[PDB]
Amino acid sequence: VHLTPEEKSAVTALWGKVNVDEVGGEALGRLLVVYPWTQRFFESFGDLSTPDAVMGNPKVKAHGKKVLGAFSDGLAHLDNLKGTFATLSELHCDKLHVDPENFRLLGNVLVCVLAHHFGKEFTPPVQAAYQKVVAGVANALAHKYH
Amino acid sequence: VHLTPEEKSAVTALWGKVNVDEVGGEALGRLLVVYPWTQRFFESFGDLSTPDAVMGNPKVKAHGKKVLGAFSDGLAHLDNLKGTFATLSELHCDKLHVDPENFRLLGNVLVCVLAHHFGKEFTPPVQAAYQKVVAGVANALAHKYH
Amino acid sequence: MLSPADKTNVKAAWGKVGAHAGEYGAEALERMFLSFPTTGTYFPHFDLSHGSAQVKGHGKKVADALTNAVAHVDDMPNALSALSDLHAHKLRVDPVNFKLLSHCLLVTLAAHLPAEFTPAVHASLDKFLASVSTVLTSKYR
Amino acid sequence: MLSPADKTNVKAAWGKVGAHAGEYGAEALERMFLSFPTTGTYFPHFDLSHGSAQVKGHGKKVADALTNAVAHVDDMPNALSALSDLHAHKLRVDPVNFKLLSHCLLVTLAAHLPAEFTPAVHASLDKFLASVSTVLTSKYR
Ligand code: HEM
Ligand code: HEM
Ligand code: HEM
Ligand code: HEM
Repeated sequence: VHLTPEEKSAVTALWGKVNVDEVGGEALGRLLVVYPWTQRFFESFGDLSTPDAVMGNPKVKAHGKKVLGAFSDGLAHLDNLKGTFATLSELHCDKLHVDPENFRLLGNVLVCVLAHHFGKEFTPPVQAAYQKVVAGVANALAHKYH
Repeated sequence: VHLTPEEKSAVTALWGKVNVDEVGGEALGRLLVVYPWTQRFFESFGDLSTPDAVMGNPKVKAHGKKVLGAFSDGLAHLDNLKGTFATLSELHCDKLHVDPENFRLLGNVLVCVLAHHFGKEFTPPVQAAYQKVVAGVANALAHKYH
Repeated sequence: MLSPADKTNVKAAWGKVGAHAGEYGAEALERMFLSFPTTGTYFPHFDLSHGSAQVKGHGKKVADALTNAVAHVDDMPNALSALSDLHAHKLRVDPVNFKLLSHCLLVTLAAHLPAEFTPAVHASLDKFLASVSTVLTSKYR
Repeated sequence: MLSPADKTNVKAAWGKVGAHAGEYGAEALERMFLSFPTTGTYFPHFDLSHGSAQVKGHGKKVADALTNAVAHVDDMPNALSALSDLHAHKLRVDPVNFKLLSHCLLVTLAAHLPAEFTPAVHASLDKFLASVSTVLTSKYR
């Protein structure tokens, strides 16, 4: 976004240690659990009745990996998150009717998952750079809403 | 901001009818009355104990006129708000220490004041243009915070 | 928490709304849709065209509920329970959207009640809409 | 509205915090200042530099109050009356900021209580910080 070369490196390097599969399934599940109302878009996934049921749901897990996938690919276009997520932005609006606020909630969940995972490694300065990215991505995804 | 030409004209037409002196005092007083926490910055202004005390305080009226004065200038450089507001942004941050959320509260209060004043003339679509405008100014004012 | 003052203020301004509540509810929605387009994601099934009967119909519904909370200003949590449940369990509207409708309800009232929309009334009405919003969102989790 | 499970979850988690609460208080602030630099506007009289004794001392104070709130999970309004007063009438921090410190405290606990920071505990703690936030901003107006 408006990341400092130093801030760019810190993001870039932690990411490289991330198992997208696991982090993505966990970000999305935690989202469904912490903010239960987000479940309104995943009725077709099944049983989201309990934390256990959400975290276990493979439909959830698999959706999580698809989402972090796309996110992951976006860290390669940190200078044009907007053009990178334009079609994804139109889709979320026009086809999925997803309120951009959800983008913000996930970002925050995403940051709690990274801290959970990297403990020590996820320092205040590294959190600051990720905060800027999650905000940046949310902004980009919301960009084509009308 | 993202103002269509027809949005920029409607902003401009209406603004022509406003008495910045009066609107200024009204918007600032209403802010201190609806969100009393905002009074934290004006303890040297004196008596702000009741609505009448606020609304009629010569210091509040004077300040409001200053603020709206600076805002009217912003309306003539709708193309470069960040540019226009840069020194003010630096001042609110570094000297005054005003949390930027104050700028969004003031914007909302101003929209109510315009609705109050123009009645039916403040159409759904004119408000949509002013909403974009107050958001741009609040953004511009917060741009230099660090 | 609404003070006696607030309650008088609210009953008084709403009193003036009278028979126009419906139209004012409809208008608050339209302003909301034009100014905060993301709110439209909850009404994919609506024609959001100018003077859509759906919006008109929806405006009455909202206005009727607000009139109902004014009538029961001392027992809102109970007078609105049903609606609290609906919003928490079926609609699942994200909380931030409440603040957006509130704001547009304030705009509409301002535009229609110049004489009653005083600083004091403005403050009471804001506190009122915040309380209704808090109630409707109380059962979210 | 904290459920019995929630109160349990919260007491367990905070239970593990133990002698480190002060340090976690300090670390949350540090994370808040770097991530949301606007929050610094309320501390112009502090040295916000890393490991500043002012921040440290303040972290302790925030931690202790959280502790006290866990202890009175059942009577928050009452256990924190003085703090609600202080914030509403003296400090006057804008309410948006409470969500920012809350988030930083989650992040901090996540990073230090890996085994204990389950999805269900995460949900409880969030609700808890929200409740603490509500109580501290209840007398604003
Ligand atoms: C980091 C932010 C996000 C990114 C990058 C993202 C990306 C994606 C991608 C790549 C797809 C694939 C669908 C397709 O191409 O047809 C998708 C679908 C979808 N997303 Fe998003 N998403 C994000 C956040 C969210 C959030 C927060 C929600 C709701 C809580 C959401 C709801 C959905 C839904 C409902 C679908 C459709 C899945 C299906 O067809 O079953 N997304 N998203
Ligand atoms: C449209 C948004 C605003 C604009 C354009 C604006 C503009 C100004 C200007 C031109 C000044 C005088 C600068 C100087 O002293 O050299 C000023 C001062 C000040 N403003 Fe802002 N302002 C805005 C919003 C606010 C808000 C919302 C608050 C607080 C809630 C605020 C707090 C102050 C304070 C405390 C001062 C100094 C007053 C004094 O003691 O002289 N401003 N502002
Ligand atoms: C304090 C403010 C609010 C009040 C008083 C209110 C009241 C109501 C009422 C009375 C209904 C109709 C229920 C029925 O059929 O009996 C309703 C439905 C609905 N509301 Fe809310 N609501 C509020 C806020 C919101 C917000 C902020 C949104 C989203 C931006 C929203 C989205 C909806 C939707 C999507 C429906 C269903 C409409 C339909 O399909 O007919 N509501 N609301
Ligand atoms: C999690 C919610 C919070 C709790 C439990 C909390 C608790 C406290 C406590 C215990 C004190 C010290 C009281 C004393 O000195 O006796 C305090 C003071 C203070 N708090 Fe709050 N606080 C919270 C949120 C916030 C937030 C979000 C801000 C600003 C962003 C803030 C700003 C302040 C300031 C500026 C002081 C005075 C610092 C000084 O001058 O020493 N608080 N708070």
